[PDB]
Amino acid sequence: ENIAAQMVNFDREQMRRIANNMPEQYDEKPQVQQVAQIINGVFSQLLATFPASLANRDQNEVNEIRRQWVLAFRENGITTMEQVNAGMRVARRQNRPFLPSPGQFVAWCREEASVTAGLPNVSELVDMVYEYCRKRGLYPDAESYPWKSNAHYWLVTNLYQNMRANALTDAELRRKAADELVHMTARINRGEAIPEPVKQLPVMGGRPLNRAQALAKIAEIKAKFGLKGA
Amino acid sequence: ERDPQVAGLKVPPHSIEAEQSVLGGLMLDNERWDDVAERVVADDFYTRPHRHIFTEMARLQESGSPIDLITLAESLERQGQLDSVGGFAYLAELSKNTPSAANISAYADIVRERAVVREMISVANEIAEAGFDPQGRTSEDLLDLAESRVFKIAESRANKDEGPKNIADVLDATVARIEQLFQQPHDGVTGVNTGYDDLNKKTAGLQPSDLIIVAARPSMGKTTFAMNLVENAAMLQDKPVLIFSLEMPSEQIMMRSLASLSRVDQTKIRTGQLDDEDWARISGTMGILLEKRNIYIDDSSGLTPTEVRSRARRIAREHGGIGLIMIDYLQLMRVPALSDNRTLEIAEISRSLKALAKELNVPVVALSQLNRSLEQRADKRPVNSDLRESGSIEQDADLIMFIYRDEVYHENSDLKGIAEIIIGKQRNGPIGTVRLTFNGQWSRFDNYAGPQY
Amino acid sequence: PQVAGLKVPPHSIEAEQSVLGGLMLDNERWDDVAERVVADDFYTRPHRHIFTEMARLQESGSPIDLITLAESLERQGQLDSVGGFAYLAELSKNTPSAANISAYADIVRERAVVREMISVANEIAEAGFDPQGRTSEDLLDLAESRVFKIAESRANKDEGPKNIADVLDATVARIEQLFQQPHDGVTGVNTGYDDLNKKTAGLQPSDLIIVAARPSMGKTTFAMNLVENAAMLQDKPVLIFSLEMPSEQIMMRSLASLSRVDQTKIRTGQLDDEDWARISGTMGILLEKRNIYIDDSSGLTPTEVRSRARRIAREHGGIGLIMIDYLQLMRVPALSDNRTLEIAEISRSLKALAKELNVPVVALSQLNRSLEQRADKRPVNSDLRESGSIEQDADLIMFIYRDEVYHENSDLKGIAEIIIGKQRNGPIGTVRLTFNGQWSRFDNYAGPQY
Ligand SMILES: Nc1ncnc2c1ncn2[C@@H]1O[C@H](COP(=O)(O)OP(=O)(O)O)[C@@H](O)[C@H]1O
Ligand SMILES: Nc1ncnc2c1ncn2[C@@H]1O[C@H](COP(=O)(O)OP(=O)(O)O)[C@@H](O)[C@H]1O
Ligand SMILES: [Mg+2]
Ligand SMILES: [Mg+2]
Repeated sequence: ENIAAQMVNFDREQMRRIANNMPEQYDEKPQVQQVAQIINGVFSQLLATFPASLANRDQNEVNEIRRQWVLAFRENGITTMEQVNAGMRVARRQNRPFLPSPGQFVAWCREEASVTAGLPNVSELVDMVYEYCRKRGLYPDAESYPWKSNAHYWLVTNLYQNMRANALTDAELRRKAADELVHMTARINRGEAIPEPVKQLPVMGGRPLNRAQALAKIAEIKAKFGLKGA
Repeated sequence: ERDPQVAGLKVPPHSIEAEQSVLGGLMLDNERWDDVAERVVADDFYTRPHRHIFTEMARLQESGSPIDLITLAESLERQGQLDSVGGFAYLAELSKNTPSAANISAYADIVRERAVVREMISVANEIAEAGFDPQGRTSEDLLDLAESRVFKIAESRANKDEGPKNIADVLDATVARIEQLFQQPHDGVTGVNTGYDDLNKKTAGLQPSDLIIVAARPSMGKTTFAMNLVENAAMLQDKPVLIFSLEMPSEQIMMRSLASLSRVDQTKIRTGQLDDEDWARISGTMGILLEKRNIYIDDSSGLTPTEVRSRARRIAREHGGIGLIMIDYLQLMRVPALSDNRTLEIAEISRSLKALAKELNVPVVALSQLNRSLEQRADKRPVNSDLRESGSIEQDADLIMFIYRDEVYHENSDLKGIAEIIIGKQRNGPIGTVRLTFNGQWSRFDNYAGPQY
Repeated sequence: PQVAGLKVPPHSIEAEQSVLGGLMLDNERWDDVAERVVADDFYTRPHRHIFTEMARLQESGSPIDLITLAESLERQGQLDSVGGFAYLAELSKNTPSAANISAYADIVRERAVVREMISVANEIAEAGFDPQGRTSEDLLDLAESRVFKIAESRANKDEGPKNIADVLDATVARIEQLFQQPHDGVTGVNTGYDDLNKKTAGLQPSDLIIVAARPSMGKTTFAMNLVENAAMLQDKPVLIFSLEMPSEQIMMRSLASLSRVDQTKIRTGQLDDEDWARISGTMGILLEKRNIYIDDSSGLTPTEVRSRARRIAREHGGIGLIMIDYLQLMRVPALSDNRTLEIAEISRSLKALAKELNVPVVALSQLNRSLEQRADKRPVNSDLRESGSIEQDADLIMFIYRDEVYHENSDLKGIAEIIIGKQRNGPIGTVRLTFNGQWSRFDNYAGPQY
């Protein structure tokens, strides 16, 4: 479109577009210094936990490992120190002398955060999904399933629908379960109220009719409407 | 008859349905004509009425008249050729039975292919028939005749990729270019002027048919600098300037342009806290723009290179050329076929942009994003390798400029308010850093009046 | 045989019988017949067999009279297949000695040419009727290639297996031609550089040549210098396909290189009197020669490039060199989905074009970013990533390396290295040149050599 039309509209409206005005607020981002300090603290605490990990290694390998950890944390979004503390607790629970991979540490942090929010971990969620996939054909609807809590219902139904629609494999199912757990934990930590399904209609019933009365009704209908063929 | 298929293979290959679809699409849509014109010719049509219709439509298109059903029928009626074609009844049948909402490119290609195959078969038949009946011709004459007949098939193109040219024509064109450049003293600006002295010194303006990439980290004035260049090009040149905005709407761009041109604080305009002087400045700017009226903006999202090229061609046809093209930004452009691989999509986008720039003989400035790892380096001034996932962008770009502000990363920067344009790849000149002054309050770039080292 | 509209392949049995009988009766005129007709020109198997046996006997130093020919045929068991001593005696007797075998040999001539032309037309029609997955462009390219090959020196049929006699004649002709023109170690197109000529003996015809380097190393400069040297040192046309730059910028670079004038002055038009004189001399020489053609179309398919090269060779009777800059910008629409297949098709088509036109084809290519992360940044073959078929199909591969590009404090400023990564018919190594970017030129390195 030509600028002339917009300018003519601006001249015709003037104060109307001033009422429209322009959205405010800009973009603010954290500095690299905070991320560097977080990475240094994580590295120091891990070296304290696993002193033998960097034994017999030059500074170049240490710098490369630090760069890899920085990249992994930036990709996975490690900002709060509470996640770092949870990961350190999980690592102190772990019994492997060697230094864990950054992805494993991120998984530990996410798993501990999910467990803190009163939700099952990835393995329990996957087992529940498998049990649901085996047993849900025996119930009239998803709301008739014996659900423990609303979070279980939503997680299981969402994972089942996603898996059936996208033909997910086992590893893809586990990754989706981890993502769903992260999202549900984030929602729970933000307060929020989990809805109580939707339900679908009552069952009705109450049909106390026998064979003889039904035959009498059919005969009466035939007599009234003159259905000679029947 | 008495022929299911025994006499059905004397018929040369053809497709009536594709011809009718193309003619109907042209009748019910006159915007796609060029797409039809670049794929089919009047001699690709098997039936005389279709050739006549296509020729008349081409004549009307060249004369500027619309090529709808009514106008075409009237034009044929005046020349007395309506009866020969098949009548207004046949014209209406073609217009109606053939849908408007169709892809005419496929039918045009189908029409093109059958004509080539049929002409090749006919030429082979003629060659064999001449061979069996020499009629006094020698072997050399027959071979020359066969060669001419065979190569006359791929020939007969109206005007499309004229091909190799003798050194004489290219030398004449180069002499004409040199004379035209010298006849206009612009103090070393042999191209689209940018309005900045040092930038014009280092780059000699924005040369036509070049791919120009502007790259910067978020919050660096990349969009502001691009808009300043667009405004300078529009003010200093009379050719139209086209803008593609895949991120911000056109209204915000217009408000930013008004603020930059009138040097009115953006906060007051965004809050509506203006006064009489601001109104006078805005009115003067709008009067100047109405005097020019050489800027066009398209704010569609997810634009493919084909749509961009088509719209640029349409604008050039409507207003006799383009002065500059601006795209913000290239990463938002989508290639449906290469959506699976990002690198191939980026390479296709860069190649299409370079091809468009070369075709239109206009400078095309596309905006790009850098990698976040740049922020982790000791020096945050961008380099070419900071264009990761876009090696083809570095390869195919004539000019690459990085916008840098040390004030963004350093609060106590000694160069506060000073921005650097770093020339990563200057194809036809030297490389270096050009210093400018950045006014984010007015959202503008100005010449650096301070001392230069 | 009224011959009032009959469609019969052109042939004359009487001429063949007369030629064979005359050669039987007088073996001395064999040379006068050997320059006018070949075995393949004969229409029947017995006549071809007889002519081949006579040629073998004559080039083995033996008479080709009736008795000797029959005895030689009998020893190989092929006398019965020919037709027998009865048919040989009939050939010897029926044809009179007092004959002019030159006219008959010229008759067993071009009739075969017309028959070959009819065969080519039939092949074109048959290919048109049954595409077998071929597009229209492929069919047109095939037809053009066939009709172009048939109309060049007419040595034999369009294409097919050839007896080793014809190939040996061609090889001896090639040796004699390469020895008739002393170029001091250059048997192909001269590159204008002595060390490169020593390494490669010129740009050989029918070879695929790849020039590769990282961006800003000077691929276009080196290629244009090769084009200019080929044009100045030869008479055949030189064709340029520039999908990356307009022809005007290329011409400005060429003027800067040839006239040795600063490129910035030419681009900005600010020249002194001596610069104008040099430019005038260069333009005069270029307009005197007139054998450089430039095509700056973008997104060319291999079919279009081959067709345009074929048209140029058809118009001017041959090509001296073809240059493409560069191959990563070419398009194969049917294979747009897969890049590897597209690159393989481009490389194969370029090699086929080089073989067909008997011309050197130099195509430019780009390398991968990972090269910049190695300890030594000099290119290797594996740096042709996505283009393994390029490494497999290229007759010659040259990489351009300037150390000053990566090292500002490099001690080798102005010195470029041409590294031969692959040479099918020669050695490999590094050739040093002087890079004058001011004039956009490469020159012979005058420094000391180890
Ligand atoms: N009204 C304003 N007042 C002061 N500074 C501004 C204003 N608007 C934009 N800026 C500055 O301009 C810079 C670039 O903004 P913008 O052009 O939107 O982003 P980009 O750098 O991606 O082009 C920002 O860093 C911001 O500080
Ligand atoms: N006016 C000039 N003066 C000196 N050197 C130049 C000039 N213009 C270009 N160059 C040099 O040419 C080189 C690249 O040329 P070119 O061959 O076009 O690059 P590519 O290798 O991508 O083809 C650059 O390294 C640059 O140093
Ligand atoms: Mg922006
Ligand atoms: Mg180049």
